[PDB]
Formats: sequence, structure tokens, C-alpha cells
Amino acid sequence: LYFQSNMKIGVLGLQGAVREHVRAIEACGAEAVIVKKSEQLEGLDGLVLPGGESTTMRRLIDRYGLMEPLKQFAAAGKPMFGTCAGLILLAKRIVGYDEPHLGLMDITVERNSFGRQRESFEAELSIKGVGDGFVGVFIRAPHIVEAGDGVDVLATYNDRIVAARQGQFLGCSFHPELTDDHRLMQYFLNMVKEAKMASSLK
Ligand SMILES: [Cl-]
Repeated sequence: LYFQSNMKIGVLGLQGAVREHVRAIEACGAEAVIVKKSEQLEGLDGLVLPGGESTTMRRLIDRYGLMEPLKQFAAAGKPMFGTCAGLILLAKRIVGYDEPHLGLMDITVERNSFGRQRESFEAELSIKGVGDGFVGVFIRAPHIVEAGDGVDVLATYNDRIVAARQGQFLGCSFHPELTDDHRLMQYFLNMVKEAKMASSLK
């Protein structure tokens, strides 16, 4: 008989702080799973990394022993979407105080707190392969300082990279979950579907 074809997408974070991420994932017809424990990663097709304060990330990763399991998840080819500070977890290099980063994307990132006194703002963005008129909500947005040749730039703001992709990794410095525009989440879910397709065949 038949099984569900719904993708299972994890959200790395605490129950009450990731409601908007759950909603964005579910709005696209995927099942959201709040991930705390590393075993919960095994059944997922993809993972959203919302991030949070550096100290909370440090504690969460250490307390739940997520570092190797996260690296394992990447090695299985499962797509991962870092948003806002979650982008830092995917980076190779950090400018400023050191914090958890897995070295998955060829980018150098810097926390907002380190750069300047940038007040939160909203800007219309043109996202390559996703669409125009996407409202990017920048609240405590990290800065992507540099990106290597293998990184696909999807959007810029004031010539700074604000959305990028490298293989199964997707990253943005804004909060796509704070708009009802589902085009970026759909783009990610498409990556997850393609990756699942591929794993099934070889
Ligand atoms: Cl910015």
C-alpha cells in the first residue's frame, strides 16, 4: 500500500521560540519536528536552524551533544537551512567572539552585535531562483563577510550577501519566517525533496 510523501523537517530550538518556523514549514505542507535530542535527527529529511544567542547555542549543542550528529546529518546529504544567527552554525569562519560553527558553508560570518548599531529594518529583496518583492526582515542580522567560489549568491542588500546556497546548504541573514511569503521555504523544501529522491536511488 502507500506511505505519506510528506517531508519531515526538523527545527533546532526550544518549543515556544520556534513557533513561526514551524508555521512556515507546515504552511508548505511539510511536517515540522522540534529537535532537542540528537536521535530526533535520524528520521528527518531536512533541518531548519533558527539559531539564537551565542551562549544559548553553545549550551544547547554541548548539553545535547549535537555537534557530531549535526555533522552526521550533513554527511547524509540532508539539506540544512540556517536563518538569521542560525547561519553562523553553518559557517567556516567567524569574525568576533568564537561560537559553535560546523564548517559546512564556505563563508565568513560576523554577529550583528560585533559590526555596529544596526537597527532592525525590512527591505524588499530579489532572490535568485525564488522571486522578487520578497520582504526580508532583518532583526539582529549577522553579516556574511565573505563567500568562496563554490557559494551561490541568491540575494544581496547594499551589496552584502544576505542569502546564499552551497549544495544542500541554504543560508539567509534575515527572518523568512516573519512573512507569509512562502517562496523561500518552498525553494528549501524543493531541495529537500530532490535530496530525498537522490538518496532513494543511490
Ligand atoms: Cl544586513
